[PDB]
Amino acid sequence: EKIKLEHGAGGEIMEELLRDVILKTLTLKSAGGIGLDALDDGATIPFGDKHIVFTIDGHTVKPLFFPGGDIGRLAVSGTVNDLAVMGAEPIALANSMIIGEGLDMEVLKRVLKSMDETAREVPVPIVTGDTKVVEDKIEMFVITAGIGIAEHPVSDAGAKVGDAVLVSGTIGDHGIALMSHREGIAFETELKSDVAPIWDVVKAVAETIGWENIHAMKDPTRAGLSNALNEIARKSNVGILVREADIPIRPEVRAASEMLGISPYDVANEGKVVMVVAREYAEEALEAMRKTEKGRNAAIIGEVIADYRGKVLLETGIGGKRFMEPPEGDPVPRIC
Amino acid sequence: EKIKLEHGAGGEIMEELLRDVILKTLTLKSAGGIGLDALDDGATIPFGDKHIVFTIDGHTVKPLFFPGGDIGRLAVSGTVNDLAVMGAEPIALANSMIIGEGLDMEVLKRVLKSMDETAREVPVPIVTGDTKVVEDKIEMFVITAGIGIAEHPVSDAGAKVGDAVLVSGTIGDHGIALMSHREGIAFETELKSDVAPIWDVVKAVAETIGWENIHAMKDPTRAGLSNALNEIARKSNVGILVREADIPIRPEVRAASEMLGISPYDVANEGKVVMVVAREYAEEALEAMRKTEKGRNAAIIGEVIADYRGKVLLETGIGGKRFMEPPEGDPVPRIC
Ligand SMILES: Nc1ncnc2c1ncn2[C@@H]1O[C@H](COP(=O)(O)OP(=O)(O)NP(=O)(O)O)[C@@H](O)[C@H]1O
Ligand SMILES: Nc1ncnc2c1ncn2[C@@H]1O[C@H](COP(=O)(O)OP(=O)(O)NP(=O)(O)O)[C@@H](O)[C@H]1O
Ligand SMILES: [Mg+2]
Ligand SMILES: [Mg+2]
Ligand SMILES: [Mg+2]
Ligand SMILES: [Mg+2]
Ligand SMILES: [Mg+2]
Ligand SMILES: [Mg+2]
Repeated sequence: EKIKLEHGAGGEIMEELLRDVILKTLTLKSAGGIGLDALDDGATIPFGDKHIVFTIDGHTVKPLFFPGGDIGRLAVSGTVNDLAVMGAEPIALANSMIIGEGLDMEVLKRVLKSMDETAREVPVPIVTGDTKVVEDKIEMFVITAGIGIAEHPVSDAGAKVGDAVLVSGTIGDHGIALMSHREGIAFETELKSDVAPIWDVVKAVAETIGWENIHAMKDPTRAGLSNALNEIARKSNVGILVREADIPIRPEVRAASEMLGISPYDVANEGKVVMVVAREYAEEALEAMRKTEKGRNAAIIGEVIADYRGKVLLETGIGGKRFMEPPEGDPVPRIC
Repeated sequence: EKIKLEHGAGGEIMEELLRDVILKTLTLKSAGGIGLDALDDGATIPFGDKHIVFTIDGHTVKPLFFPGGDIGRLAVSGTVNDLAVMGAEPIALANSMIIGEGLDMEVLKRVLKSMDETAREVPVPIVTGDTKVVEDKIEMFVITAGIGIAEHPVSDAGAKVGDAVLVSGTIGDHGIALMSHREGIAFETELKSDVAPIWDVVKAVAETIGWENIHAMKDPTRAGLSNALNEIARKSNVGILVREADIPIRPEVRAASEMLGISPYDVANEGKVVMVVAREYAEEALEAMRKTEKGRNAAIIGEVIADYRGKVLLETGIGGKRFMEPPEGDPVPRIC
């Protein structure tokens, strides 16, 4: 048996590898809070009356620079976002770089400058790092770890029947923008990735409704909105009913996705949060998101239900329903 | 200008890149304690009356499995050791893996099993991670970040005139074992890497003499003992006088290094600590090391002096002295 590209594609195939190989081989998996067996966006560790949150992502996106972002902005954003969706204020990042021999020095400078600019948006410092250079023809991989502090960690397993399901903005932008760039699809301008840190969006909701009323979050990265909704449903042992017409999709993204033959629900987003909130606080949460720039296109897209546990239903027309199927993998190679 | 293999070799060339490109491009570099500008083994962050310590290393060693270790044992050991030489008890690791398409599943399982076994030695849990798969022909890179807690962080810049300089064991084992394996050099058995976590050694000294009497530490990884001693001297603005005959070198390592034409002082070690301690506590520190298994071959090798600031002197014969020159880079490719 061999490792396949699908094992790195964020869908069912990767999930099976994590359950059957990673979780079964590693034995020391928790430091006292949310640990590896939870397979959540990060881990938590009790510290005083708060919690340290710890997360890591490798970044292998191609090309290194793309419309709306680059591997540097992605490395900072993705790790800040995994902290944010655990309910953690980012306090420090670590920057590992693995660089291909022969890369132009200006490319490294540009990636670093983008990392710094993006970090400054949060704000969060890059306090430690590492540099390796290999003869392999890889250009560059960037691996960021993050530490945050949460007063009240938010899991991906806390959804409750009756809760509202929100997304912080348009769906499909990153993956569709990336594929469009590769394929020479563009409109008046090129479609831009949404890659950005969204701690500001999460914090805005928390300050409005309180952490206790945010029941679940995930950032819909590899394998998309569909993967994120299916995982929350599965982990929370609930069904999720989504009204398809309420999912925000940029018109240019819809058009390009049609031309590409790719579902915008199944591709990574890089500047979004899926949030599940107490029913009575749904409108306040939505308003809090929409008051921010990065959450300006936020929408309530569905609700948590007691049946179809572990499944996601898509409602269309005047009431019809079908399943939103979780992808076997993100269909966009090297999306991340 | 292009990135060269030397930029990843841990010596003067890498150091110049860190000073002239990394530190000059990043602006947010500290979270309140030791930060990026210190270029120390990790960063520190005040938390309550203690300090969170944060570090990261990428691992790109070839081959993945070698005598005495593998990329998994290396990934856990190297990051635990960077925490330990900051004075931090390891509390959590993060495991990023970037895997080449086509790698045999059994290789991944073996690396994970080695990571777990090594983590169990500390003990420290692997609480979070990431998996990416690329089509590039890389086999595997493993990137570990670590969080530790220090009551009293130890810098690489705290050496004081009069202090004793210790090493926790034999010098040159990892780099020389690796090159010997590549070149088919072996004795009755193959030379083994020393790769191992050495938090136990550091902790043993601290429990004996107190953190305040441990003035500086570094693990002598890429570019070796010479690099580590030169960096401590430079950062502390002191000279270091070393008696060459007192540096422990395994007989097989000396022989192999002669055959290879490589200095054992200039190659990475992966199970060692260089420690600078208060003069009056030198013998207690040494005894504490030698009582442990991993520190069984520890030795006092020199002393900190007021002249030759930023330099390292090697004493031979009956008193003669020359400089221990810092390498431009570790001479062993893909050592780490
Ligand atoms: N190689 C690995 N070793 C240990 N834990 C892992 C590894 N790969 C993934 N995990 C864990 O598996 C879970 C799912 O990881 P992952 O899908 O990377 O999360 P994510 O970062 O939120 N999504 P993405 O940004 O697409 O990578 C998390 O709890 C990770 O900590
Ligand atoms: N790409 C990078 N970005 C930010 N900081 C970096 C980067 N590379 C190295 N650093 C910092 O530069 C200093 C020297 O790093 P490094 O030489 O990797 O330390 P080390 O881990 O103790 N030795 P080694 O195990 O051989 O890598 C540390 O303070 C790192 O945090
Ligand atoms: Mg996530
Ligand atoms: Mg992520
Ligand atoms: Mg390093
Ligand atoms: Mg170190
Ligand atoms: Mg290191
Ligand atoms: Mg990940």
